[PDB]
Amino acid sequence: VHWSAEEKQLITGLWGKVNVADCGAEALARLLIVYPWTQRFFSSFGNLSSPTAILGNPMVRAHGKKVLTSFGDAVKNLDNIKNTFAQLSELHCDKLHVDPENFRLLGDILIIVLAAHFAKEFTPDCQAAWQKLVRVVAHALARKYH
Amino acid sequence: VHWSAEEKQLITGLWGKVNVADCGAEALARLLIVYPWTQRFFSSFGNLSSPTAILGNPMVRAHGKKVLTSFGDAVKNLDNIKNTFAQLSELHCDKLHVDPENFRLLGDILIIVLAAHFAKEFTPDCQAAWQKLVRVVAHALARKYH
Amino acid sequence: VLSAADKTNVKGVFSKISGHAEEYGAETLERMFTAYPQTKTYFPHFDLQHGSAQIKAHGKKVVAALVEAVNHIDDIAGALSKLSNLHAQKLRVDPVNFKFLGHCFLVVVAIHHPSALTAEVHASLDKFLCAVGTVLTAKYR
Amino acid sequence: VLSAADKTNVKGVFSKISGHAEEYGAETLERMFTAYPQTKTYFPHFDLQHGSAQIKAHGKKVVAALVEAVNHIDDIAGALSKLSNLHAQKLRVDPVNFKFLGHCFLVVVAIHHPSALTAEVHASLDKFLCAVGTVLTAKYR
Ligand code: HEM
Ligand code: HEM
Ligand code: HEM
Ligand code: HEM
Repeated sequence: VHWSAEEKQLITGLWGKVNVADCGAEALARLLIVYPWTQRFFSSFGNLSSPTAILGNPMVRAHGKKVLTSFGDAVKNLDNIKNTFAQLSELHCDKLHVDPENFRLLGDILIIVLAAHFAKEFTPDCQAAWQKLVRVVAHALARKYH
Repeated sequence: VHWSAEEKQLITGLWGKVNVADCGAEALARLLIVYPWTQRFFSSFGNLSSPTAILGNPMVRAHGKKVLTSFGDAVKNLDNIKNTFAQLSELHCDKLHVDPENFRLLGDILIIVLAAHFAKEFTPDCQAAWQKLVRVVAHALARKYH
Repeated sequence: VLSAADKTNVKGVFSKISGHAEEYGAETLERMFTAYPQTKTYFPHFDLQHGSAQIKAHGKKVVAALVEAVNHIDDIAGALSKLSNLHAQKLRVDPVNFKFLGHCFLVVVAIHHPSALTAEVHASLDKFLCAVGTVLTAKYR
Repeated sequence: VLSAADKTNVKGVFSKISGHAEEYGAETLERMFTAYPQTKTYFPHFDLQHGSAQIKAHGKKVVAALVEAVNHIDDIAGALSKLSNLHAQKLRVDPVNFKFLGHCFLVVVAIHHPSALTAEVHASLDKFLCAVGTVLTAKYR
């Protein structure tokens, strides 16, 4: 729950170069493709019958942007994370009933998606900071049970 | 994090009939037997080469009592759980490096161990309350990361 | 992986519960719906009230499928290939739910047949339930 | 379960990394030791300093074992039966650690060969890593 000064610069510096739209769409598309059961939650997005259909689906692409924007709010409120995700926690837990393990899977997809987008710039120390950020956001969403 | 009055009576009433020693030893013995990798943490207990050796090992039996006693402290401090497990959290996380998933497995073993000890008295509403208690204790131990 | 020992232990316990497939199957689903409410989202068409005929009928089918898997324990993937498409392809059941159900199952046998659920049988039975869960999610795993 | 499609995708990507088994193997272990410190408890005898000869040598062995599994992808359990006893019986590696390692692996290929790690290959590669993890813990699962 405590951030070293080094971690903040590490996540912050990187966020500024993130293409929220492309990475957002790629991360969400990957969650629906490598972990198929997650598609059950997005029945309202229409066509999700093939990887291609999924990568081409505009709603998937659009929702992806919103999710990553949501991560940006965390990057700017590194210490106010609970409040920032309070209402999202209720949506996912009480209205959707998404099991917290899935938050962990999305966070990992996001890590590998950033690695492919930054390559060597995504150093081991950098990955470690982001892994932490992703676990905190996941924990802040898995609150309604706690 | 909020306990209904019905849940408290449900866990409390049951705790009073718990044979801390037998259930403690049985639960710990089962963790080492159905989830073998957990034995790595108890190398100092000596002989753990067979289910029989494990069920007969006195240290396993003795440690089992301590763990269940630890659950009793939670039953008496249903609202002060964080403090009660604060130092145990540091031991398990920082000194032992036990992955939190194992806390979840021990809690389940404990649930089935209580069912075999109370039979029908362990109603679905009763199981639900205990499942919650076990998840809270697990969460309070998986804090050092949070 | 299931050993000769596990196969024996599992068959041992299933002989004792074969008689009450409906009863144990219903109790298993009710405890699941009660301790893990999130699972109710897969049965919006069901009357989830305790004792409902739908739960008794389905609980029965569920244990039967389990029995079927015990009898073809050497190739559980083939014996349940149809259930695998249903759960993984059509229903898209989140894999974590199979552990919830399996746990509630162990609980009902612990309650009705404690002496039979020894530590070792528990281990064998846990391996078996995990095997079934792997096969029913097999499609996307 | 590995399909004809997955087998092809996995072989595809492994052709590209076969050349750098030591390099990728070392980076994989270092990222693992850095993002999941708890894993260091399994290597008390190792010099865990970045660049250490022990990590480079071991990282090499680890990728080789992976390659061996690709080539006998139809029976991964037989090709790795010796590693399975080591990890599950002797070492008692907690199963959760295999996912950490597998994840760090996907990360190093994403970094060095992004164009090759398409969504579908990612899925195939994820299935494969999960298969290997199942086999190396197989003894007690
Ligand atoms: C751990 C990171 C996660 C974050 C930060 C996140 C963020 C978001 C955000 C910002 C929204 C609201 C969009 C809006 O109000 O317009 C949302 C909606 C939603 N999320 Fe998540 N989410 C996460 C994980 C998940 C997972 C794992 C699933 C599915 C298994 C999921 C399923 C949904 C669904 C179904 C909606 C509603 C979509 C719709 O409007 O049709 N989310 N999420
Ligand atoms: C989630 C419930 C858990 C509770 C309430 C619990 C409780 C305890 C308690 C009370 C002690 C301290 C004993 C003393 O100071 O004399 C202890 C020690 C320890 N625990 Fe746990 N524990 C839990 C889970 C685990 C798990 C899952 C493992 C192993 C995977 C574990 C491994 C240990 C070890 C190795 C020790 C030290 C034993 C020794 O003194 O040699 N604990 N635990
Ligand atoms: C050991 C695991 C399980 C077994 C052996 C099992 C068995 C079955 C069987 C035999 C059917 C009925 C097929 C028919 O009526 O023709 C079925 C249907 C279904 N299963 Fe499972 N199942 C298992 C786990 C799960 C889990 C964990 C969930 C979700 C929490 C689930 C949700 C469903 C649903 C919603 C249906 C259809 C029910 C209906 O519409 O009548 N199953 N399952
Ligand atoms: C895809 C998974 C893995 C593969 C393919 C793999 C492969 C190997 C191989 C080939 C050996 C070396 C055998 C020899 O030198 O003769 C080995 C040893 C070992 N593995 Fe793994 N391993 C894997 C995962 C793990 C994980 C996740 C851990 C723990 C965090 C682990 C801990 C060890 C240790 C401590 C040794 C012995 C090292 C030594 O003393 O030199 N392994 N593994």
